[PDB]
Amino acid sequence: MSPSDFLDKLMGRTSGYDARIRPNFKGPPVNVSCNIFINSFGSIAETTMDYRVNIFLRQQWNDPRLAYNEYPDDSLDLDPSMLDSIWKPDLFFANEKGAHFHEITTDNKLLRISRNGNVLYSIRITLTLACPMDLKNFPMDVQTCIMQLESFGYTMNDLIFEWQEQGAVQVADGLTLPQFILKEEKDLRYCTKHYNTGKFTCIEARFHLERQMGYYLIQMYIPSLLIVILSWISFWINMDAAPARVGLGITTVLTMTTQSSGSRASLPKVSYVKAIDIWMAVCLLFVFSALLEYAAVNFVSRQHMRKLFIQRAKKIDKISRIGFPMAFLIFNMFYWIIYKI
Amino acid sequence: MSPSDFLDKLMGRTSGYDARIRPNFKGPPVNVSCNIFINSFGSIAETTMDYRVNIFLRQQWNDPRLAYNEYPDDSLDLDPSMLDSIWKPDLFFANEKGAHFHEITTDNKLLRISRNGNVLYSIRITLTLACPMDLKNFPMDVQTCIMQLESFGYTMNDLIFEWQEQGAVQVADGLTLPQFILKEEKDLRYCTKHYNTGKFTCIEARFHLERQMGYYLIQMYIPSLLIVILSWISFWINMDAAPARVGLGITTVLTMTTQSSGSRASLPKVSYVKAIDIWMAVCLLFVFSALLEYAAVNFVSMRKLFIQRAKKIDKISRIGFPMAFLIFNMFYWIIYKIV
Amino acid sequence: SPSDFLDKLMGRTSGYDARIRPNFKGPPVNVSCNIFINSFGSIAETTMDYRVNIFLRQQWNDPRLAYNEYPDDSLDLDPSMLDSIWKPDLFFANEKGAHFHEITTDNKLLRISRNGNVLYSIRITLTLACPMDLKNFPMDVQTCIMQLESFGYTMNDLIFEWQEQGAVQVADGLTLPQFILKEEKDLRYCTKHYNTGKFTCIEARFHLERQMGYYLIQMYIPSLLIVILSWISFWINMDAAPARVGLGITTVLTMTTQSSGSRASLPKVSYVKAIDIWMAVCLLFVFSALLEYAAVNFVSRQLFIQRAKKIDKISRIGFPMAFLIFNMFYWIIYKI
Amino acid sequence: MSPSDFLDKLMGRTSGYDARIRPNFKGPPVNVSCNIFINSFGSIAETTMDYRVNIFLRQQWNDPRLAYNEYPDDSLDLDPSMLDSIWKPDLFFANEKGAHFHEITTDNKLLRISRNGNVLYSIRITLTLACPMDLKNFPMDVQTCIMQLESFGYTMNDLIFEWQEQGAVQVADGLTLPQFILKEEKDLRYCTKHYNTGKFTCIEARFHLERQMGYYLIQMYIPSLLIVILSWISFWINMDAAPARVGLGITTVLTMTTQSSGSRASLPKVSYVKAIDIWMAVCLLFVFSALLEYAAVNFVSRQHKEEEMRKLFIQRAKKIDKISRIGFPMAFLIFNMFYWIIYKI
Amino acid sequence: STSNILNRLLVSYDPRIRPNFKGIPVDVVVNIFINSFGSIQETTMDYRVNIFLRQKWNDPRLKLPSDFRGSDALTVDPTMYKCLWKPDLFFANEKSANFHDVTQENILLFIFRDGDVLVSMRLSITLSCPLDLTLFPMDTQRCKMQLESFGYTTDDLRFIWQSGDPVQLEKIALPQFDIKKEDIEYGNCTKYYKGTGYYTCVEVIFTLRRQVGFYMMGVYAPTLLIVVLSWLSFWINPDASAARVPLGIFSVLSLASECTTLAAELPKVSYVKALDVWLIACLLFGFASLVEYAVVQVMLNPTAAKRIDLYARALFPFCFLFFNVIYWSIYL
Ligand SMILES: *[C@@H]1O[C@H](CO)[C@@H](O)[C@H](O)[C@H]1NC(C)=O
Ligand SMILES: *[C@@H]1O[C@H](CO)[C@@H](O)[C@H](O)[C@H]1NC(C)=O
Ligand SMILES: *[C@@H]1O[C@H](CO)[C@@H](O)[C@H](O)[C@H]1NC(C)=O
Ligand SMILES: *[C@@H]1O[C@H](CO)[C@@H](O)[C@H](O)[C@H]1NC(C)=O
Ligand SMILES: *[C@@H]1O[C@H](CO)[C@@H](O)[C@H](O)[C@H]1NC(C)=O
Ligand SMILES: CCCCCCCCCCC
Ligand SMILES: CCCCCCCCCCC
Ligand SMILES: CCCCCCCCCCC
Ligand SMILES: CCCCCCCCCC
Ligand SMILES: CCCCCCCCC
Ligand SMILES: CCCCCCCCC
Ligand SMILES: CCCCCCCC
Ligand SMILES: CCCCCCCC
Ligand SMILES: CCCCCCCC
Ligand SMILES: CCCCCCCC
Ligand SMILES: CCCCCCCC
Ligand SMILES: CCCCCCC
Ligand SMILES: CCCCCCC
Ligand SMILES: CCCCCCC
Ligand SMILES: CCCCCCC
Ligand SMILES: CCCCCCC
Ligand SMILES: CCCCCCC
Ligand SMILES: CCCCCCC
Ligand SMILES: CCCCCCC
Ligand SMILES: CCCCCCC
Ligand SMILES: CCCCCC
Ligand SMILES: CCCCCC
Ligand SMILES: CCCCCC
Ligand SMILES: CCCCCC
Ligand SMILES: CCCCCC
Ligand SMILES: CCCCCC
Ligand SMILES: CCCCCC
Ligand SMILES: CCCCCC
Ligand SMILES: CCCCCC
Repeated sequence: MSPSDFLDKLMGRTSGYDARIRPNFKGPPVNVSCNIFINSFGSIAETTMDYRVNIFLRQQWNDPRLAYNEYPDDSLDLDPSMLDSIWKPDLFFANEKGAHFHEITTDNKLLRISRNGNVLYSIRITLTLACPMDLKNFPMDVQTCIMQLESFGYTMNDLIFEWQEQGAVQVADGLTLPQFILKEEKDLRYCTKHYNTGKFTCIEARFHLERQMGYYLIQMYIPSLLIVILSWISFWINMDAAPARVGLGITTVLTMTTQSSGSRASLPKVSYVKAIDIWMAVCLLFVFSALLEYAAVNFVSRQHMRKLFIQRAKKIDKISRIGFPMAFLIFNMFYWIIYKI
Repeated sequence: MSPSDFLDKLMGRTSGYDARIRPNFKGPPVNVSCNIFINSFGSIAETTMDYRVNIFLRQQWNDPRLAYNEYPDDSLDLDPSMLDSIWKPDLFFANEKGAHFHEITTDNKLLRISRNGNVLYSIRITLTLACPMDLKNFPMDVQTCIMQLESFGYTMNDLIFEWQEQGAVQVADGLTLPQFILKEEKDLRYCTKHYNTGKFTCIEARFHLERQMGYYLIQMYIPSLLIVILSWISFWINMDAAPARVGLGITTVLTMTTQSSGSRASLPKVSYVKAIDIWMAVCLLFVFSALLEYAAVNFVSMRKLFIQRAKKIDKISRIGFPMAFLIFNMFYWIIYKIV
Repeated sequence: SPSDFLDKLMGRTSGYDARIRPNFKGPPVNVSCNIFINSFGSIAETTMDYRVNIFLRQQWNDPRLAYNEYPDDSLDLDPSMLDSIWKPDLFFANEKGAHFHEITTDNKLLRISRNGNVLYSIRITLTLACPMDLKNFPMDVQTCIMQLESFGYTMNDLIFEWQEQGAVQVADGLTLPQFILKEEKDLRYCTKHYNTGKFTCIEARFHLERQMGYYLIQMYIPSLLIVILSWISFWINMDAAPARVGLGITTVLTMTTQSSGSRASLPKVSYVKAIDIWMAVCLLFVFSALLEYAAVNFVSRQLFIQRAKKIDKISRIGFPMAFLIFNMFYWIIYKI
Repeated sequence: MSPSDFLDKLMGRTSGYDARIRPNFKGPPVNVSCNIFINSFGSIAETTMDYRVNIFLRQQWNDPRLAYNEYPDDSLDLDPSMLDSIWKPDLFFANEKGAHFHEITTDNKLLRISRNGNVLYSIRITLTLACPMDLKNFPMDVQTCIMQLESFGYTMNDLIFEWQEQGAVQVADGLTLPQFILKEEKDLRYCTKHYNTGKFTCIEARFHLERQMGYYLIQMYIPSLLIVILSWISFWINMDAAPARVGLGITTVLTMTTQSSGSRASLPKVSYVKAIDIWMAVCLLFVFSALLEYAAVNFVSRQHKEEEMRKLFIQRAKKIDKISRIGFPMAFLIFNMFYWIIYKI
Repeated sequence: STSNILNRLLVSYDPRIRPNFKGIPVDVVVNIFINSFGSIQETTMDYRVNIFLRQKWNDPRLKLPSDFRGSDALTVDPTMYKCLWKPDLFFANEKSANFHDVTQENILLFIFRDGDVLVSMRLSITLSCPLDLTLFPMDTQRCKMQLESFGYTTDDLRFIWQSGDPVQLEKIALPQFDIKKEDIEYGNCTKYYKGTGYYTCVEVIFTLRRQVGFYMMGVYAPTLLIVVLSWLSFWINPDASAARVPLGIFSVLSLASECTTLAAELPKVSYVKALDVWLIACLLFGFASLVEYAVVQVMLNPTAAKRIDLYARALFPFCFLFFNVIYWSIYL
């Protein structure tokens, strides 16, 4: 009749619905179909090897003792209150590294009851879950991250999880990532674990992030290349301007090994060699070399009947001028070709 | 027999069970077996001498008045809401330095009751716990970071902890660490404390961590070796190219000192000498001494006999510097690899 | 019947009004309280505070809680029954933030004695503030305190007293970064007078000595080495211009980068600090040596060469003396 | 009459006291006399125009149903657990920007009840409140930071806040601040607000702060003055030594720039020109103009006519060098006096 | 008693059930008020706000009886609102938000005789907007603010702004921005999540016009000064190679250092920005000046240097003035 009597009859004091008792106790395992909707990605950081995501988690499952046969409508929407009085799955994220709910003006939770007994329960969640990445190709890397869902206080013979066959993982159209692009395809699979206390059900979802080179491209490569060409121009001055030339070199190298020290300043300390580091080192090697070439040509010119060694110095200067840009172009070509594939 | 009546008769209002009384009151003390499952290590930083670990803390103990003799099944799994109604040990971490539970979608806590009365209770915890470490051999050190578990609300006469004889510290296979390696062997000893009031049972677990030498190896040592070899190459050239020599010496000194400055601003400021600091100081001393020697040679250079003396000292230092650097390198590595 | 005994001590059938203070309208109740330091450290001048982890304890007598029925004297209780009786509401006057611990249990210990003595103990983590002066930064000594005082009652009704013997127990394995905690710790009272009445207050003063080693190592030693570096450059004759110019430029750059690295660590305090002034004088000496070489070259470029050599050698014999006297004076006035 | 029975007789189930109704319902608005006691000021940072304060807030008011005529004593202190069972005002801070209670070992709050019915209620609060500042005179400014207390669940016809007549804002003896000195006087007035829903009573307190010059004085001025003097030294070098002059000018301008960059990287990115920034801009302009004038003199000397204009422009170059050498210190001194007499007054 | 009125109001009133369960959806009017509009954190692409959110609707079960009359409305205590039914008004684009209970939960509740209640709870939120960085020194940001339900559908709940002033900010005083006239467009924005249905929404769009004053006197001026310094260095005798060379390397080094210092503080984006293009142009001009000096020195090894020197000292001013005027014409 009235909504109050029906509400208490479906669950509450009069119903005697034991919330702490799992549906179909000692019966067949209760399968749960769960799909998530990403609402806000971003804030992915390399220092702490994690990223914050915002999701709407949904779970649909059948509770036979929750079925009702009074109202003509098949689907009925209740409020969160009565939601916090019934059985719920104990799914927890295997690598959350902390999280929290949302309680702005209400605990934003949705419960919907179908006629046959199916119930949909959905909550807004924020997860700063971790994702162990690798930096073998740091400026041109592709990262795969995982967000496992699994129970904590039951067993595979009681709880099993299955992703939705269609529309498993949804993404809002307005989704946009800082420094990254999200791949359309989202591989999914199982993660059935074997802990000491039995076997726990587990499913997982994988995201593929691709790092846009743009910011790193400009802010790292362009100043270094400008400094390298500055060293080249410094190298194109006659030896009779002996101090100024070397002075340029003193700056030319110095700023360089500053910029290199800057590049790793925003990256975690990892043992394996990165990908920008080798290009960083090659540029440093080329500049100092140019400085070493200037030192050697000054030595050969000031060795001192006064024409053979001067001509040799001019010849070595010319061959270094015709070689170094060509060698730098060759290095750039192989570096880009090698790291592209 | 409906599950509700059985569950409330085992513990609840109908049971007449008081969770505020420990098992075997005034009897023998209650042994508690507790293993740990490392799930996500990492975030270890020397700047505040602590590391964060996520664990599945479990503990099994026998409560004689929790035994049931109705269901043919032996192991029954329970609910957290009714879990928070029975007696539990009050184990805490003596060096927690901050910690909290997890309440995402549920208070993720597992309770299992056996027929004989043995109960297993497991909770997911995160600990930001502190271990003091020494940086004597920082680029090649090995650290022993410990974590303790001890009671606070009872006495050794009432509670006693004990690790499982088999499979004490189970670590997830997929676990990995940045710039660190987790030693397989793990020490398990006793930390029985004698506070101002009685004795408290205490068991601790010690993890041996090694520092991946690759990152520091490359970033610190390789540029220093390159620049000292560059200084030697400058040393090869004669005294006539004075501006080139002085500029190269300036470049080498500046590069060495900027490498040291950029290397030092990462560690916790400790009084005792490290292992990177001495090596970098020796390299800086070597480059400085090379530049000073070149300056002295330039000073000593009228009469051709003094030119011969200058070239003799130049050649002898040319053959001396690489040998001294090599013997220093061998001495340093052999003394800090076996120590 | 332990459950019924506990309930008749405090609970429904006990009829024990927890909100009622002990001995209402009677003499004040003296409370003995001692602290146990378990984890010091995390001291930062940039925020003027430090983190401590203590086992706070309280002891007193409750005549209406006394029992003469249970055979044992000291009976241990649980926190759930602990949050049902009267307890003092002591707070920290300079807490500046703190919280309990809720790991697997509210780690609170309660022990009720037969005669009436009660032992209450709680784990506390305090990020509390002590004003620190950096007027002697390389050799500063700090006095960081921890005030305990009541707020819910008056000094006419509540009195605090430290334990006569062994008040501030300290864990043997306590260690600090760049600090050494002095053994002896001062104690006294801090009776305050607020707007309404006066409240009982107690204190415990900690004397802290900053380790000089790291600072001594990294700041002073390179400075002295490069000063000797500059003197060696001073030995060089004026003919070898490039060598002396290089030895001066390298010294200046190294000293200025060392000063820049040293300065950017401390809060923006108004008055002059102790560490920087010695750094400033060392920079002054390096610049003075470089300017002396420049002036020697200036005079040489203009029979004056003998005078230039004379002034060069007298400066060479004077500068070490000046550095020695300044260094001894500085170390004497700061160490003592 | 046992002490236990009175507490639940005056407030409790047997009392019949409805804590959800303000005193004197449908009557005159009830006064609230409230004074604060600062216990630990500080943590003022310009990065977010906010500061952290620790206060003991106190309130005194009256309630006819709270009067008792049993105990001979007038002041009877009460338990905080019983405190959280009677009517209280709903005062808040208009610009809290983050606040939290204190709960160590107890929810620290003192309740005192007078025989006549007067009630005193005091709590300990920590406020990270914010004050919109101005940086026109940043190294020598006078700042005014305020805190506003106003009701939110009642209108002017029910509640009204009034400060204590004597000793309004008490200050702890040991109060001390870094980079600032707390003025003795503190201003008090009303801030009556007018929202859509009725009129809400409001009071406010204003603290005057003056910034110590010392740290800013030394770091921001002494190096700049020294490098200006050093740039002057270059002007005394003969014309021939061009590389020395160029290098000294480059070093001076680099020092000026850096110092300006270091100075700007401590304050909020405001749009209007500060006080220190214009001073450093003038110093940088001086240095750059000295370098520019040296370059102009070098060009004048180099130009030459085809004794082929002899030493005449060499003379003219020396004349302009000498006149600029004697003029620059005068201009710098007059600018310095102008600046320090304008901003100090 | 007076409280007996609200007791009779609340008896047999289940808050778990919305008004008109089988009836038409309830239209809930929402009014907002900014109290302290905080700055924006470009590093996190978010801005913090502190508002007095207000809701009103119709609840026929709360109609006042014939006994009580009142002047305008009977305001119950703030702690009573746990016994009423409220919409689940949450913020869609919220990153983190919290209530305020410094002394008491800051909620004002009014009840009208006809059965319309007004509920106003103080809120402190940290919203997130997509920060566009193109033309950074003179950007025009637009930060959104969405309000929507989660526990109902369009068949049960509806949000409509007041016909008067939905936003009634008193004073903003942003540190480096300014807002004058916002708009309430994108009024419906009705979300449609597959698997649950249609949810009501309402949007508010602000308009930020960044104050270019700081960057005008903070980055542009030093770069212009360095360029003019390089130009003045150009006026020196080429034979003093020890003098002309350092004053171009100083220019390029200072430009590189300024770019590095002022690039790492702004948020990282994969597209060029006006400040970066200006810095690139200045760096390239300094580099070209140094290269031109190098080619002059090469030509030296006679009046051959004089012609190129005068040509460059004439061309550089006009070229840079043309660049500056086209830049400020295209970006302002
Ligand atoms: C859930 O699905 C599994 C797999 O088909 C099945 O074995 C189980 O009986 C199902 N449970 C229910 C309650 O439908
Ligand atoms: C518990 O530990 C104590 C330690 O002395 C031991 O004597 C006893 O046998 C153990 N068993 C129990 C549960 O009493
Ligand atoms: C507490 O100490 C005071 C000291 O003046 C004394 O007067 C009083 O009797 C003491 N009370 C108790 C209960 O020890
Ligand atoms: C203070 O209370 C009195 C009596 O209730 C009355 O004057 C008025 O309501 C309040 N305000 C002022 C300013 O008196
Ligand atoms: C706003 O949203 C509803 C949702 O279906 C839509 O039909 C219509 O455009 C609007 N409804 C109103 C204004 O009542
Ligand atoms: C992501 C596309 C990169 C294209 C090649 C850019 C080369 C830039 C350097 C040219 C010298
Ligand atoms: C832990 C790996 C050590 C690799 C060998 C390092 C040799 C360094 C000295 C080379 C002269
Ligand atoms: C009390 C403020 C003092 C400001 C500095 C005054 C300096 C005056 C001397 C300048 C040469
Ligand atoms: C209005 C902005 C147009 C940007 C075009 C693409 C980048 C050009 C870089 C020189
Ligand atoms: C993705 C933008 C690349 C811009 C390159 C500019 C190169 C200027 C020389
Ligand atoms: C080289 C001049 C390019 C001018 C582009 C103007 C674009 C206007 C939209
Ligand atoms: C190092 C590459 C250039 C050649 C140096 C001088 C050869 C003697
Ligand atoms: C004599 C030098 C010829 C050019 C060599 C180029 C090597 C990459
Ligand atoms: C050089 C020694 C001075 C006197 C030191 C006295 C220390 C107690
Ligand atoms: C700042 C000096 C300007 C000189 C202009 C030329 C005077 C003949
Ligand atoms: C900057 C030098 C300008 C010279 C103008 C011409 C003077 C005759
Ligand atoms: C383990 C390989 C070390 C190589 C060192 C090269 C200098
Ligand atoms: C106590 C330290 C004395 C140092 C004396 C140095 C001359
Ligand atoms: C308190 C300042 C002391 C300075 C000593 C200088 C030698
Ligand atoms: C606190 C003021 C110090 C002034 C120093 C001037 C050299
Ligand atoms: C109000 C503008 C003042 C400009 C001063 C420039 C020195
Ligand atoms: C006309 C020259 C005046 C010089 C004054 C020097 C103080
Ligand atoms: C009170 C400060 C007076 C400064 C006068 C400077 C001329
Ligand atoms: C800034 C001076 C420009 C001179 C141009 C002369 C053609
Ligand atoms: C120097 C050109 C300025 C143009 C301004 C246009 C608003
Ligand atoms: C560039 C090599 C040295 C010159 C003589 C082959
Ligand atoms: C894998 C690194 C290759 C570098 C070639 C120059
Ligand atoms: C895939 C880009 C290659 C560029 C080679 C210059
Ligand atoms: C340089 C010697 C290394 C030895 C490693 C075992
Ligand atoms: C430089 C040698 C150090 C040796 C330390 C044991
Ligand atoms: C310079 C020596 C001072 C000694 C004071 C006791
Ligand atoms: C307050 C006005 C200052 C003007 C300085 C030129
Ligand atoms: C304008 C300067 C006034 C100084 C008074 C002492
Ligand atoms: C997109 C702007 C280009 C400007 C070139 C001078």
